[PDB]
Amino acid sequence: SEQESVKEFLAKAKEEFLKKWESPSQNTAQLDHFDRIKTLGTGSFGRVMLVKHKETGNHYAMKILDKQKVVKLKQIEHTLNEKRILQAVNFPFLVKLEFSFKDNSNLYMVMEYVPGGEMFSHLRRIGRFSEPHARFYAAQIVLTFEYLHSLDLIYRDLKPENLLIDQQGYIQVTDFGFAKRVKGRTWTLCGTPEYLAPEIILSKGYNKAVDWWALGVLIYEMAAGYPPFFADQPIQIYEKIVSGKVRFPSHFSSDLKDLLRNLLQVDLTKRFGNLKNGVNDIKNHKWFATTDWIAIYQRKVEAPFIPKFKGPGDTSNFDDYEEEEIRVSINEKCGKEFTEF
Amino acid sequence: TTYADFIASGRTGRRNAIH
Ligand SMILES: Nc1nccc2cccnc12
Repeated sequence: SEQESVKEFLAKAKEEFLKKWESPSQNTAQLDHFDRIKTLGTGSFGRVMLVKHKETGNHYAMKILDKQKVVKLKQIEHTLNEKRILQAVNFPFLVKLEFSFKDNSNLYMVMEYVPGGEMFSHLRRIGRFSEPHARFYAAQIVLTFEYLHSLDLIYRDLKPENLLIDQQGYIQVTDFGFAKRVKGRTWTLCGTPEYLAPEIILSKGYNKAVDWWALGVLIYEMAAGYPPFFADQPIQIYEKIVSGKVRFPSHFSSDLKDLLRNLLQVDLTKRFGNLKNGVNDIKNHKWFATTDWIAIYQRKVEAPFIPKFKGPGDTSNFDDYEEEEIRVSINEKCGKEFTEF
Repeated sequence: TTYADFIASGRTGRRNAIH
């Protein structure tokens, strides 16, 4: 019966998703609706800024992409994927896209501001999470991937840098730059080196099973404090990933190592999340035996910690970044390429 | 220790995506 409820929930969620997928929102604000405050993070396409929406006084995180840089990096379709998908999804652990628009120079995605900082920052500072704390975060990713995959979406960039902690201590996934809706296999070389599945590195067709591999990398890094495969040169990271070998800290519980051997499985025909039982091989694993999946979804579980908050618009949980003045050209750049944005 | 090796490595900062 629990499984049928999940089925019915995801069926209704897909009906809502497809309505927005087929009829995406467009041009729902403009730049001078916002006061720009501070850069929260940077990336190859641009930067994410803390902004204040003038008419409501709400704070948001505004992702800014330079259209010319997107084109140079061959990320046009990925960027169209990112916005089309983000404006259509709805889940507790996915950041909410509130507005989007473009101008002569840039694309803008305006998201709910998540004030607690990147999981990356807390994880590096504290060293490692306890297994209960790592389980709390991991359970949210499990449910988020069950949601995304049911919509034929593959996320493809799971890492602590992309997981934000909200004021309740829960996770918000951001950065859908590599998210893709696909029923077949796909082939694009993309992701982050430490998190790449072997079939990506080896240039095979791949599917949603790469997200479950990446979950194994995330859980490992959360509980160990370092990822299962690292080296100073990416090539050496890839050699470790495809080798089939993995070692675990001596403090890893027996259940945690068994779960990770089934997630960090090089053989697609054996990898948890890709078998006949789908995600239920993960949700029913002994390591998750105390996890109340509904309570997690409803945010009724006490969080490991609540991030510090001095006030609204406070960024103390984020690093400082060099500020650059947002310039808008007098001429429209790349209009045809981004016409649907 | 593996942790000491990690902390001394070049990969403890934010990791860029590849493509
Ligand atoms: N939605 C967000 N809120 C706060 C900080 C963020 C940093 C990068 C991307 N998105 C963010």
